[PDB]
Amino acid sequence: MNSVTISHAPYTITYHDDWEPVMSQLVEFYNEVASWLLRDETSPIPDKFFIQLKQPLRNKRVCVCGIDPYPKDGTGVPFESPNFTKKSIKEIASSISRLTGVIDYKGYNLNIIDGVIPWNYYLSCKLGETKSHAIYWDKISKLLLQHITKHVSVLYCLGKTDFSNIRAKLESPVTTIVGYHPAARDHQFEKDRSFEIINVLLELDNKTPINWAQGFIY
Amino acid sequence: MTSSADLTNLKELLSLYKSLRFSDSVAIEKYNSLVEWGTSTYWKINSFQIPDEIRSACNKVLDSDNGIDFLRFVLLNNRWIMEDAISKYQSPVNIFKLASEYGLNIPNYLEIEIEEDTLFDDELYSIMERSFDDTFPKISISYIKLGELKRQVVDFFKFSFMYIESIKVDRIGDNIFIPSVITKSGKKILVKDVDHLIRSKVREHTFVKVKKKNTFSILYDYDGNGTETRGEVIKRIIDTIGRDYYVNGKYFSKVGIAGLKQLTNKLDINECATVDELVDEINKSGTVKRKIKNQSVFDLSRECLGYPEADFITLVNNMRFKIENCKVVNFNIENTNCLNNPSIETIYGNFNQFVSIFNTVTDVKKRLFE
Repeated sequence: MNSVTISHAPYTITYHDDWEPVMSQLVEFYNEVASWLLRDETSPIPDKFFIQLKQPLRNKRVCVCGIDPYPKDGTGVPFESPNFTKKSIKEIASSISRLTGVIDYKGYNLNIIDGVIPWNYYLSCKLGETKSHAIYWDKISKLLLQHITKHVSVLYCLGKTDFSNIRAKLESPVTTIVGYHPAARDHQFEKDRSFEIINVLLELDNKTPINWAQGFIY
Repeated sequence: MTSSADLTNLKELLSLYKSLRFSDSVAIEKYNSLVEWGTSTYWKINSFQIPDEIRSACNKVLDSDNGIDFLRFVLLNNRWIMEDAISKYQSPVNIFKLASEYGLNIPNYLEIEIEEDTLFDDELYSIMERSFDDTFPKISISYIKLGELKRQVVDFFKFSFMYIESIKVDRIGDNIFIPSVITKSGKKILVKDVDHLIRSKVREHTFVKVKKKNTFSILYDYDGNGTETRGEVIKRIIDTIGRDYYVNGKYFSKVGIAGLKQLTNKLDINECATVDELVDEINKSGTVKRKIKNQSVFDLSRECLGYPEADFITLVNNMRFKIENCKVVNFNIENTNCLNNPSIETIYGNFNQFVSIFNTVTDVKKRLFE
């Protein structure tokens, strides 16, 4: 629950203890970048970004890396939406309901499922476009990911071409596996099974499955 | 890029991975090939009872590399001095450091980087011999080449005949002793345990083979004309050591409070350092008193020492005794054949402890129903 004040917006960083071996430098990398970031409005707004570092790292069992934040009205929570309007969460709930068996459902958000970290790789971007802030966040990301990958023994990257080399951008032979964007066309979540292998290498590492049903709203 | 096929391969790995212990051959060969494939896709696929002081650190350093199947310790002077472990991929260079981090005695690792495989000579071992400073009697100069899982072993020595005059004990720890063979020429000679001493047929006032080395000199195994059966040796040495020591494990130990200790153990009570404390603890314990009452001093003082049921009797029925006040003061075995049985000599060497606990239980049983 520790805090540090930073140079620019939002001026405050409230990190859980699991994130303390890195917060030291995250401030260093931020003060020399933010002055540029905030020259334009962004989404999620500056009051977000690091929301998901107050969450623990020891309770976590898989992490899901969506390279990008929502180009139109995000909330600082990856794939999240209050009225189930956005496509990524839509298709994710679809291909999960496909295996669970219940298809009558209020809403969905991937955060509360125990063992999953919903993660962005670029912590924000300009409004209406994507990857427009890759020049700022790069080492920030690299650092967050080195930290997060030795807590969780799995990696599911969303993106067939963007997570193309990250094997070399991580130095621990973690179980890194690549997937495809479901919001993308050719119906890529129709041609890939993305789960049902999660609680399998969560098996061979002698560990508990993932509770894919708890994220449903009713 | 992930399909159902990989799923099938990993499912077979799953099923037979912990049947690998005793699978059938095709399973083991399939596993050799699927550890192969999955590693690039799924990245995961005459020693005796060592008490726990060492087994805890063993359990930790065996987590350093799962190629580690055992640890190799040299037992010396009542110390477990590790030298390496049977690892399959991890060179022991981290392993002796680890074992040092976990409370395992390691040696003075002074390893000369060898380029061309060679065997050490006069200096080549002597100088390392000074640099080592082995307060432990380890005489194997072995060098690990990194890049292998074996060693290069060098040791040179002589042997001759030494004239023993008598045999001794020598305290090494808490209540523990060793034999130091004393020679007619005023020199002391070492041995490993009691059984090394036995196997030797060691006696007094004669010459025997001894392996003489510069830093240590060790009483050489036996090779001569053996007509003196084992039991005779056992009896002789048991008398020679004295009536105050029994044999615990590889070593001796004086008879003492350990009697009260074991006894308090057997009757589910508190430690009692003196005998009247004991009688009190029994007397206030109606159940313990009432479960003594039905018993005999003999059955009880042999159950507190775990002799099995019977061969104890083949022993007892082979000696004569000396009793006053229903209390053993002396005894002596007269037929030596039974000692040639293994299960018999373990009881014989461990006797004076039994005598003492017998006198004690006699006394408490007297004073209790007094």
